[PDB]
Amino acid sequence: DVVMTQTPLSLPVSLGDQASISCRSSQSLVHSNGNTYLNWYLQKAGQSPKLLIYKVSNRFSGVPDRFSGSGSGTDFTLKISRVEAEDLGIYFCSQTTHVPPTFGGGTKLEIKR
Repeated sequence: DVVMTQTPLSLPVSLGDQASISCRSSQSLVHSNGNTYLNWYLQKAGQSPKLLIYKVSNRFSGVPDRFSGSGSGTDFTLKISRVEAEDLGIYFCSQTTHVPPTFGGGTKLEIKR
């Protein structure tokens, strides 16, 4: 199946810095029609699932411009302008190109000390 290199594992940043979660793939997640299939995820302690981007960069209806997704067909990253206190938590990503869909991710965004 298609592999996905998830990185980094941890992201000790400061409240105000920038972010860049990486989510690579073995092959291009581009379909014959030219459509891409990859989404991002974010979770806290025990709240409902959160979605920032569902299509490479396409943000969800409610996601501030602070969050941006981009990269090549074999590279996807979650960049954040200013990592605030709400951005903290756990991040993940997934693809909807192959079946079963391959899931991955786990970047721990915790503030340094």
